[PDB]
Amino acid sequence: FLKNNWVLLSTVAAVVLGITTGVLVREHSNLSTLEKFYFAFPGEILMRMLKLIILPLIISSMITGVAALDSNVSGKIGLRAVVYYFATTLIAVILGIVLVVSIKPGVTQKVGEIARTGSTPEVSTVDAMLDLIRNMFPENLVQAAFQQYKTKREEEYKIVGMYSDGINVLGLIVFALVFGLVIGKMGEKGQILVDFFNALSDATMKIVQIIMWYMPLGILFLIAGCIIEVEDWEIFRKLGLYMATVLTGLAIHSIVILPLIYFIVVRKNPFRFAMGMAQALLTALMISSSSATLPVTFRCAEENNQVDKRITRFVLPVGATINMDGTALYEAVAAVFIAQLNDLDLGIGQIITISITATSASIGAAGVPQAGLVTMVIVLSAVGLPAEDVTLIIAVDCLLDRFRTMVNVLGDAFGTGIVEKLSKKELEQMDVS
Repeated sequence: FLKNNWVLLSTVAAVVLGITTGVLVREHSNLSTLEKFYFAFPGEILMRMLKLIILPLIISSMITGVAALDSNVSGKIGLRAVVYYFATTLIAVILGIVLVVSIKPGVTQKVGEIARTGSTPEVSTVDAMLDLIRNMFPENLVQAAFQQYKTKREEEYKIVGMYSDGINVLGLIVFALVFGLVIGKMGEKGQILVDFFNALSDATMKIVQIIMWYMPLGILFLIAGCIIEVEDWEIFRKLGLYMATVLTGLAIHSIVILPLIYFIVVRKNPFRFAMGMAQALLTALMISSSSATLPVTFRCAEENNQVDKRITRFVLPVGATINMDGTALYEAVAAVFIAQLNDLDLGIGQIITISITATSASIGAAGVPQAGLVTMVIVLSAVGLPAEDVTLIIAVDCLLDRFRTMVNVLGDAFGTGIVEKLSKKELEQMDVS
């Protein structure tokens, strides 16, 4: 069974051992705030090794995927992917809103009992909405690789902007799409660029395999460190009802709705397909970064489910930044919970508008240093409540952030399969013309 299955067995063993190690250390030992940071050094090294692959992999994969297809074919695949993402995001938002209202988590609990912590960021609705369009078209290609644009209101008020560290993935993806479309129609005059980017994509994909050898140790030291820096278990019991709603919504959306759509569109068993990405699911659960888990998703989808490369290379990078299913559901549930906690009554129109604004703001903060805080604040401002009540959820915002990634990755795989099957005619016809 070994060699055939070594990476998955090592990852499972490391995940099992890390929880035990972390529980034992915290229980029977006392560590200072400085000593708790040196215990997670291998995890940080793994995190900053995985962050180094995102730029070349994304750029080369997007260019290669776009340039391979014809101009007429690419638009149809993009339209299908966009429609599927939008529809399932709407479905997830609806499911989350109804689920939190039905159970009624914050009817009994009062705001006074619950403590709060964290720093609420400064947020402007229209400014944040326009910052997305600004970041879609960066002023500099080199600066876009490690900086982002932000604007703030100051002084009867003026608008001033500045650049801050953080990879701009939206602008890079848009430019890669445009460049691939341009060089795909040049014919012979762009073949050198096509070959260069194909070789770069292959070389980048071969480097992740080296990191996969060190991955189990970093995973073991990464999950143990999360169970040593936990503040206390009092807040977990004080917020147990809140976590139940989000977890139930995520589980329902992952188990019922997505396989239902997959079985309706394509006539295949949807559970073996999900099993084929188990390593990707564990990677998403631990690292909890949809962008950093991209190479593992590529390897799992292409090698284990026989999905066409020309479909993954175009769909998966796009889905790495645009899919908002987990984010939108969590934000909607948390906003309704905060509204229930305070003296606010939710009507039908209020529910509809809060769902609409949650759906819009989930994708509005597509790329932000702390996007979960921006989206919640916008929804709370829309409903009336201030941004100072977001600090209640921050105490458990490190546990529910990990669960969303696996759902997003699994849904991206399902959408890749659905889009590949939905355009089978042009995939079997472009091979000869």
